[PDB]
Amino acid sequence: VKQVFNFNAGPSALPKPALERAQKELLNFNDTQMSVMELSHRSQSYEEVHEQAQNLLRELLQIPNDYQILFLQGGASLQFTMLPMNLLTKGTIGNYVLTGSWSEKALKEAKLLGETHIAASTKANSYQSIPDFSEFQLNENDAYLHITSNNTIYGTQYQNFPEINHAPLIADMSSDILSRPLKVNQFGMIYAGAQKNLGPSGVTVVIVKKDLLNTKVEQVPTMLQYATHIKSDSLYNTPPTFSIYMLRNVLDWIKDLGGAEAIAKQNEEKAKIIYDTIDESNGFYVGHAEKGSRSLMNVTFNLRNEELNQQFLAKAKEQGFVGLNGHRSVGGCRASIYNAVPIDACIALRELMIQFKENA
Amino acid sequence: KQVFNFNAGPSALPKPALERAQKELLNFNDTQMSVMELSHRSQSYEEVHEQAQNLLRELLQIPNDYQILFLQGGASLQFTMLPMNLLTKGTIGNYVLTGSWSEKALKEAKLLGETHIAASTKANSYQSIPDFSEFQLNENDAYLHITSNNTIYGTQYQNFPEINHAPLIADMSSDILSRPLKVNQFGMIYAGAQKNLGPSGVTVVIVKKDLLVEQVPTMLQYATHIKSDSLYNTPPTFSIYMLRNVLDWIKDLGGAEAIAKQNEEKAKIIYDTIDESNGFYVGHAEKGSRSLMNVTFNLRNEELNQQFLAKAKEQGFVGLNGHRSVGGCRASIYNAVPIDACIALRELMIQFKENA
Ligand SMILES: *Cc1c(COP(=O)(O)O)cnc(C)c1O
Ligand SMILES: *Cc1c(COP(=O)(O)O)cnc(C)c1O
Ligand SMILES: [Cl-]
Ligand SMILES: [Cl-]
Ligand SMILES: [Cl-]
Ligand SMILES: [Cl-]
Ligand SMILES: [Mg+2]
Ligand SMILES: [Mg+2]
Ligand SMILES: [Mg+2]
Ligand SMILES: [Mg+2]
Repeated sequence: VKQVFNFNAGPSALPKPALERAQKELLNFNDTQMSVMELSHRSQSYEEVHEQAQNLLRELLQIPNDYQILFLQGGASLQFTMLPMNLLTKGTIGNYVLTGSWSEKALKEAKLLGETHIAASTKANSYQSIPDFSEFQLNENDAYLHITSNNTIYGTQYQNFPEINHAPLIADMSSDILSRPLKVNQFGMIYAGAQKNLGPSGVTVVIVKKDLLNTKVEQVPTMLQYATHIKSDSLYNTPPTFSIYMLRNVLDWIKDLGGAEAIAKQNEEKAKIIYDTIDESNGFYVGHAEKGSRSLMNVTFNLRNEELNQQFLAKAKEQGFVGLNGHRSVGGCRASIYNAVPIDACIALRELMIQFKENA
Repeated sequence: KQVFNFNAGPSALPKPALERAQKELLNFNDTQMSVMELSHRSQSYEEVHEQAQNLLRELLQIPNDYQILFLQGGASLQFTMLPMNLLTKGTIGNYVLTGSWSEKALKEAKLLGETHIAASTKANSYQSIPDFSEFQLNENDAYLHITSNNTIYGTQYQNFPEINHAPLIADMSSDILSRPLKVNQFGMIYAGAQKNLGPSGVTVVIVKKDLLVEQVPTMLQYATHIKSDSLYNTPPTFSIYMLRNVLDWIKDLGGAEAIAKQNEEKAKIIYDTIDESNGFYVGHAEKGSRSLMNVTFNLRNEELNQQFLAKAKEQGFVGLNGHRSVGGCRASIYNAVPIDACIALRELMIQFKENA
């Protein structure tokens, strides 16, 4: 039919082949005559999927053998409290770098559970940039240092990651995990709801340094201990099997296109199409982020006033664009361009933007 | 290519629900996107989300003063979320033990507060539901927790106790919406979807609103989810979509009373087979407590047990091995397990007995 361009911010576009694959075998997976949704997670067919999703991640991000990959329910939001529940012990401090709203939500949960600190923040200037690592206020009794790699709502992104040796570096990478190569051993733990860049909602990927967290924490509910899930290989209770399956399928697609390095090249190219459009618009479009901090995953911008904002967004929606409204907390526009968003969608958006401008 | 899905969790689903899912997997509701590709704040998703709640409300006749939540983490997370929210200082989490799942729930409460055992059939290896006249209740109970269907042991509450000193709370993971329910008997009901309602990944929580909080993590407060209509963070959108689909199928066949008729026929096929087997097959549960959802039984010795289960597998039956903790055999016959599968099982049971 008519064109649809999927710029949704979370859940978001999936690569077609992962969906076509799921559709074809939805009733009969691996010749079992059952859907993968109808299998025991103790079945060999399911365990194969579960293990493959782990191995694809390991290969794709080159995760070291002393790290384990967890598949957990609860979203990134649950990790905001699980992390301090496991590591924020008495006498220690949950140190946070604030670079957007998701960083604030993480901080708030640690505040419920222990001593927190703010290592650096760009909140004063409305989170238009990533602070300089030299500005980081570190504490000897920090339980960890927590960052948000990609600030989904504000459109900013870490270009690189700090070297931290006094405490584990922890990162919420929900909206840019596996959008580029990563040196996993810079971190003690990385977590990501899958629904932004890895597939479906309903599973959260947690890459953890095994020895930081494979030990029982006294007084923590069984389900909320990392140790529980490490020990049981994320099979302590029933996992989200279809979500993990779809994650597998998406990872297979990333591998098929050349991995993290190739997808980074694609992601830089799509982002460039949109930022050049902003930058050649003579101020008709104004990006929120400072140039050195521009996200490759979420492009945030405004028109010169709210009326033009609304007319632009209404025109987009009439032309088949989905998800461009900025997050409710900040308004404006947000083009989410995660791995699976196709480049011709980006070209289409540029065309929209240029004709709207010319005709305004 | 015959397969009979007796899996105990996750489990068989209705063919029409899976076929419907397949058909629109790439283009949901003419949006040209999968349901999996929609924003959870989209109207498109929001209608599905609400439709799933609406169908449960209709099918279980859930009163207006109850809210229906869709949470992640399984029934297992509920084991801790419940006392986290309700087991306040000076109160007691009171448990009725009718199997190992009961035990697992009680264990989480012991982390967080005072607990108590109102009654237990553990001594007799959980062959029955205790007499409600046996319950030991406390003025300061925060709740009374039961397990409606004891998935590993094959026993099930025939009816529920009239409890007025504290909210009655039930882990209904393996029998929710397998029969009509009087929801007003309970302060809270919870269940992973993956047995009677949908695929794994979503947990249904039906809660008396006014019943349910300083210092509990935001995500672990029921109030968070009640206030946000289970859209506080990103829900498991595909699982809730599939839940809707399964609920449409249950509605289409005539609702909770209709599915109960089917379920009672399914259970009747297996229990009659066991009872008519002259001791060749022996059910674990006392008759009066027999589950309609999980039928547990053993052959006269471990070797026959093993020979039967091997023969079963060769003949296309899946999931009949009993829980590792108890061995024997377990035929899970949740809502979507068809009558024809139970007939096939019967016929296999009879042939095996004849050929032994
Ligand atoms: C989407 C998002 C979250 C929220 O994830 P849920 O799975 O909805 O809890 C947290 N952090 C970041 C950076 C996100 O973009
Ligand atoms: C299946 C089951 C559970 C476990 O559910 P998860 O979703 O795996 O946590 C808990 N209680 C009962 C009665 C069950 O049958
Ligand atoms: Cl943000
Ligand atoms: Cl967001
Ligand atoms: Cl049990
Ligand atoms: Cl079980
Ligand atoms: Mg491949
Ligand atoms: Mg194209
Ligand atoms: Mg209908
Ligand atoms: Mg008879």
